Amino acid sequence: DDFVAKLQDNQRFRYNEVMQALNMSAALTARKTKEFRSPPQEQINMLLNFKDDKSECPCPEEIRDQLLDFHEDLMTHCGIE
Amino acid sequence: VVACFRMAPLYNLPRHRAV
Repeated sequence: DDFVAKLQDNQRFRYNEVMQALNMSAALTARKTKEFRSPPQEQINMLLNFKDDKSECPCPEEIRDQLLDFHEDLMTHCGIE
Repeated sequence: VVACFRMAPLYNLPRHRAV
């Protein structure tokens, strides 16, 4: 619940800044906005690509840390770690 | 490509669908 709330807020903010910066960079706009142009399942797939390296994921570090901490706790609960 | 541009991003979906 909370993780997706934060992700949605961050994606809205990044879309707003891309819309602000398209006038400076119209050429960059296409593959900047491809993420918003992608279907929602593929959007969440791109946003969930920071498990190992893969910095192309637009997700910020302050949300990556939340997901990694919860994943560590889940692995500990499952006894895998 | 106007429809492809305006197609709803993840932040427009209801919270439960995105969850």
